[PDB]
Amino acid sequence: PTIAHGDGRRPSKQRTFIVVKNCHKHHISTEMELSMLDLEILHSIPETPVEYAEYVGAVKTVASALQFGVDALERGLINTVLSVKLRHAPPMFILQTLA
Amino acid sequence: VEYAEYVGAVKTVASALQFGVDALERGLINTVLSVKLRHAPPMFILQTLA
Amino acid sequence: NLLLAFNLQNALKVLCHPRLHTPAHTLNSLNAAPAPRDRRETYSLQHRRP
Amino acid sequence: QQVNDYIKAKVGAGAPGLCHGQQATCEI
Amino acid sequence: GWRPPVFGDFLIHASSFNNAEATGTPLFQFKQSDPFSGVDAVFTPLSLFILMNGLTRMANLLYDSPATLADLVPDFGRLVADRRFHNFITPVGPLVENIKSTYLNKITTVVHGPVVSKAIPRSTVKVTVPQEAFVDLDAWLSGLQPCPADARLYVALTYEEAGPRFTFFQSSRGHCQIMNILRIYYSPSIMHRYAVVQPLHIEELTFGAVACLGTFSATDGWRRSAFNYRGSSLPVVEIDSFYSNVSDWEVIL
Amino acid sequence: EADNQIMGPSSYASFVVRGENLVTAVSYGRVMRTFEHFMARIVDSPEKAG
Amino acid sequence: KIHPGVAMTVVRTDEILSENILFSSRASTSMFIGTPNVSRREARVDAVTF
Amino acid sequence: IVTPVTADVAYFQKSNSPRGRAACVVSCENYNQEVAEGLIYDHSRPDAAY
Repeated sequence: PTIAHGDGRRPSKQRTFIVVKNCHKHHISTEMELSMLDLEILHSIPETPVEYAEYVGAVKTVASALQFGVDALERGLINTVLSVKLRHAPPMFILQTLA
Repeated sequence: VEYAEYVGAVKTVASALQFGVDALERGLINTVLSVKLRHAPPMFILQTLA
Repeated sequence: NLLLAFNLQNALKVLCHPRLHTPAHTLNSLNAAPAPRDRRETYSLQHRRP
Repeated sequence: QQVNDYIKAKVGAGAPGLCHGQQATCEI
Repeated sequence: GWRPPVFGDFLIHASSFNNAEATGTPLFQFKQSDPFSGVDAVFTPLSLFILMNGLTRMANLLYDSPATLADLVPDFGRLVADRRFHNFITPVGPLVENIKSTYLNKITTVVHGPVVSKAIPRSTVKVTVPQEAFVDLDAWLSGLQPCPADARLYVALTYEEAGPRFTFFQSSRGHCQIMNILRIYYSPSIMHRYAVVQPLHIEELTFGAVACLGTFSATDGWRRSAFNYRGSSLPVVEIDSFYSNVSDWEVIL
Repeated sequence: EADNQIMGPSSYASFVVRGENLVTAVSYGRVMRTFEHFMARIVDSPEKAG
Repeated sequence: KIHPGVAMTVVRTDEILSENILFSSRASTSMFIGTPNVSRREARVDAVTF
Repeated sequence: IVTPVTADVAYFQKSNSPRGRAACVVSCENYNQEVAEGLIYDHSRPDAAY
């Protein structure tokens, strides 16, 4: 909007600003390792209790790998959000007069 | 599609009329504040006149 | 908070280098400009044998 | 060659250890 | 992840090969004339330093007497005259298995493929060469040069005035310029060879021969292990993830 | 100030691709966020002043 | 310790570790969360990597 | 310990070993005595204080 003033100056026409804001895409990678002997006994079902104990160790190792995977994804979430917040933050000594 | 152009047209002219009326209200407040400031002597002159 | 001394001798590791002494790049940056100073200077410049 | 060797030897001459911290390069 | 490496089996007589040698040194094979089913006559580089003449103290502590080796290569003094000795040193690859026997001895190496053992589900190994008689030709001549994917180990065998000597070179740039950079490297030793060139005839002019052993996983480097023999104190460079692809002997001069 | 607590949402706001977005995705390679809002604004109540 | 003909000015650079404070306002940024994906990269004789 | 008569006064004003040189070895990397003698006794290289 504008103001009309009694002064001799020309009035200025109606004005609009059209502004474009663009995305940013961020990429996150995590890595997991799995042993071959660990993947071996998972398919078969144990019959002697020794195989049963080795199986319940195996599934806990794999569950730990998945747990680290999803936790590392959460850390990546929080870290990328904090980084994007930091990158567009001007310091006080510049911004104080500009605001 | 001509009806969509019609409703866009009447939205345009409505906003282009609201612009003028709101700028007239701003003209009101600007002139009254200017009239107040035209008859406002500063403090150090007025204090020893009080 | 240890007091230290800056001295000429410690300062010589830059002061004893050929990039101080040779003028060729100064001369090149000086004459490769479009307009130099008004060229009127003429006196001693080279000795003239009798 | 002799004069350049002399000037290089007298003034110009990793660090084993440092107590204060990362050294600052001084330019003159 | 690749196909399992093509192993090679070898029967050496035990007097020309020490049991004490570390798992992973590269071995070199020599061809005998009339019988070769019996004794393979394989060499190790430390043995090659003795057959060609503190590495010397270890090379004499491991190998004592040499005339068995002189019997295995009788014509070595005739081959160094003609430059034909490089035509017999074939590369075979690093060591994996050493089945112990009194007279014979069972050497199993890796001809080609990623280096590994065979008993368990393929436990890996590493390949070791001593740091002396070893020259990195990447720190020798040193915008920013690009970082390639893969690094090559070459071998050269060079007939200097004090006999032939072998060298191993580690670079990563390319095969078409490692030859030129190796001529630039062996320039001054070439300058010391042409004292007594002129009486001797055409066959002597060859200065050495270059093969390409293999491509190890670059962008990592190496380490510096040692020998744990009794008196040793012998530093040795070791490299992992090695893929053997022995090449032909390409001539340098 | 002994507050140390806030009431917040327990889940993300879901935005999924519906079929009306999907025909535009396949046919033209464009989707608009909540297409239904734009269609309800344009074709249903034409004026609906802002 | 005799003074040469020319004085000199010395320039240095310093690093300082600073613990900062970051302020942010509400509804400053919108974030869009996708779906994670799984791939297999290195199968080794010992162990496989994802 | 006997000492030059032109040893600097400010050297004694701060915490220093009486040797005339610092003796900290934790600055150098672990398990190398040669670098340690380079800190302690080597006068090719300056001390770690001045």
